[PDB]
Amino acid sequence: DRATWKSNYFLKIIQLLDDYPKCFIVGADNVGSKQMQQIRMSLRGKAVVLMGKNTMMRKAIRGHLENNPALEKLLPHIRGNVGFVFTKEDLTEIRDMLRANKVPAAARAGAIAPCEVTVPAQNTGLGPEKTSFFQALGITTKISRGTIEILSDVQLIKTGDKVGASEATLLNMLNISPFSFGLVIQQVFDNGSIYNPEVLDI
Amino acid sequence: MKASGTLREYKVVGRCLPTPKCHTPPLYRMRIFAPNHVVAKSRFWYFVSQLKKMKKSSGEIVYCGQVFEKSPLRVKNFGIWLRYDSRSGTHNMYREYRDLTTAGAVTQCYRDMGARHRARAHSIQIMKVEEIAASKCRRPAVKQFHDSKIKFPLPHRVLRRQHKPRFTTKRPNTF
Amino acid sequence: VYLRCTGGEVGATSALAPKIGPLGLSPKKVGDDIAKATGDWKGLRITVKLTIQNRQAQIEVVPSASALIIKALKEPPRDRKKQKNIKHSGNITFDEIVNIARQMRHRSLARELSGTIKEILGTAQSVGCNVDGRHPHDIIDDINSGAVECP
Amino acid sequence: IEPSLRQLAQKYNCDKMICRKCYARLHPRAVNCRKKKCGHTNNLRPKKKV
Amino acid sequence: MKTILSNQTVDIPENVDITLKGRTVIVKGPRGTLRRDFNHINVELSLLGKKKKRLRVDKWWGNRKELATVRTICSHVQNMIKGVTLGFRYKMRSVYAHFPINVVIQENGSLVEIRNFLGEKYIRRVRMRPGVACSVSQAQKDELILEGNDIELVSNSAALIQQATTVKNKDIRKFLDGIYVSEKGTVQQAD
RNA sequence: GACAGCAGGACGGUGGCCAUGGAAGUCGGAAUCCGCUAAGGAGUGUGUAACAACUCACCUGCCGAAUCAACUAGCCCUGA
Ligand SMILES: [Mg+2]
Ligand SMILES: [Mg+2]
Repeated sequence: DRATWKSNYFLKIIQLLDDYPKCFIVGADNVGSKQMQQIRMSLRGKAVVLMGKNTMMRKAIRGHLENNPALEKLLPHIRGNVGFVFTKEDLTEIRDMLRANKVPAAARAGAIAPCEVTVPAQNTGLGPEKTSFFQALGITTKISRGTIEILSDVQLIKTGDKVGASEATLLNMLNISPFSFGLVIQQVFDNGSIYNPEVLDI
Repeated sequence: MKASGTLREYKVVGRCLPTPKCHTPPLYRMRIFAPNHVVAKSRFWYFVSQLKKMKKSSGEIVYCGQVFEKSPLRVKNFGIWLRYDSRSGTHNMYREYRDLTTAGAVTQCYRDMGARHRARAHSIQIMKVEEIAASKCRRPAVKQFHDSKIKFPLPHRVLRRQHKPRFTTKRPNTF
Repeated sequence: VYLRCTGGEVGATSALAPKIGPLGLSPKKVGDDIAKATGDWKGLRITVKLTIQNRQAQIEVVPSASALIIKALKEPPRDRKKQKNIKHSGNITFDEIVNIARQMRHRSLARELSGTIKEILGTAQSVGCNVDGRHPHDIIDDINSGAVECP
Repeated sequence: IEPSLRQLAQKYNCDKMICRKCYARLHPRAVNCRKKKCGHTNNLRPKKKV
Repeated sequence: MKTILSNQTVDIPENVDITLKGRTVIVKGPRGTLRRDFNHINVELSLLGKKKKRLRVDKWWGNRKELATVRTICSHVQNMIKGVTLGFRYKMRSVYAHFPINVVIQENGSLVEIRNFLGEKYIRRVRMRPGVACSVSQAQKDELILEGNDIELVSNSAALIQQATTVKNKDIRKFLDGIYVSEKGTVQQAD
């Protein structure tokens, strides 16, 4: 394997470069597989997102075909988890700002960015018992009519702090929205243009 | 073979006897390494008896000649093919040696196979000897002797065991 | 909304789901009895149940799972009383019924528009998997119809 | 009971590979018994948990 | 296979200075000085650069174990440079059982005295190395800070502490008690 | 642009199928595909009784040029 398969991947990238001359550079450092399924099945009717290896440094060979303008400006842009978004329709600057959607409350131990998490006093709706996590961290709780209320108002995880496993599970059981982060558009390419998005595009 | 001292390269040719069933034998040819030509003739009979239907009585040796080196003043690279017989079973082997002459390289081959693999001269059968060029050597030792502007000193060089008197006030500084 | 994937008979042999339920206190036996009436006649086999509650009620929605309705497309009914001859008979055609089934598959596949779902539901089965005169390994490279007519 | 300190004590006392021949505590990513009493064998097993 | 020379490259920062009379290395810096002897290894040590400070560790023919040994010189030179620029700080949290451990310093931080030790009555006195200081940390329960220059001396003092705190004649899976090395770092942060 | 190292992902059909003392990849029996694809093996293990967390094959970011596996025989070591 990985010879005819890589040649077929090169056929796919030469098909997309000969089909769609307009591209969007994106980065997906914090992303999940269900999140990518959501993004693809939300962007079926429009532009196609393609990631890849260092084999994405292929526009040099595409220039060695001797069929191009000065397209080699996009070569140092593929650094540090960089993917392409090939389009044909727009010609319209409303894409990805009306479509930049947040992540539906994905929690995992290992994140520090960007903010703090506070827990208001509210009827949590927790069944028996779900008190071992509150006892492992330290939270004053009182039991009203069957839902459990929290008597105090403290901050669990501050900025720059590593999320723990028990903290992630208690945030998942309390359903308070954790850190959520999607892809970031970084560079626009439209027919040999050099866009400087601080702040020019859209 | 004893392989006493340095080895020598011999071109030995031999044929069958002229018989009424078959005249003009094909007059075969080999390249025998031996300390002298008598051992070259006998090892020639050994190899030709193992290869084809030949023995000493129904055959003869036409010519036995010393083969001198084509370029003794050139440091060359030789690949040697080996059919030695170990304690368990025989094996095939490719070795490389950087040396001046072919007889010296095959001499180093016999001495090194006696050193490392404990192989006597009874078991070592030289299959083929070929001068190989640069950038084709498989061995890292000869590949790292392949260096232009090579630099190395001689650290801790002690010598002259009791050529000096046995009793002195000296204390020899090395290098 | 509570989810549960269990079904043989109705049961109620001192064994149930409740855990989230007794915080709202609406079922203890009445919800299990209404689940009988909402699961009558369809069928005698494992289903997926989700119950919606608004302080006094049990709304029993059955989301039709794909493999469960593929098993339900066998010869009915077989629950007990001379079972086990043996487990995997499965002689069905499913000419258009699996086609109507992935027409009913809404927002649960993350799918292409009926392009390769024929391959998906042809190779995702275990007992039947074809009309009796061909092979599903051939269906992998057979007719690509329906992908125009469904959208 | 400080479960982070319990994980630290398990890191320094529990997650080790014990050899079946020389009976020597080596390392969690060990390959051979470093002791010369068995012959540097690779007959290893993880330390037993509850 | 009698491999020809192997060389290791060491950059030396301008905060510190190196001086060698042979295989003996003397590194002087802001946080004291440190000298060591490499007499039993026989590897050439040369330096170059007019205030550029490029050390080279060069070894000729040798053997395979000795080509393994030539990297150890470069690594201990890097350890001496880090110890004379930044220093070594080991933070040891007292992972303690039902009985707490009373850790005090007695003679100017050079004598760690351990008490109450899983209910054992015997007061456990541990003497440290000349060249390492000890303290009880602030804003943290039963954390023990060991600060010094020589990594061998500091980590051998920490090894003596963690082997003095050892459960005897019992299961050591249960009774997870002892003063273990939690964090290894430097004194000057942000570097 | 590999080997090791650090960081991230490791899904949808599907809690698939034979089982109900559980199986929702993880005692077991038979198998074995498609989509998204950057990639996920109807799953190599650890577990919580199971439902869930962790990890691995596989994939991608930095690094930078040699790396990995199985046999074989000479010395030495264990077996002694
Ligand atoms: Mg006992
Ligand atoms: Mg012996």
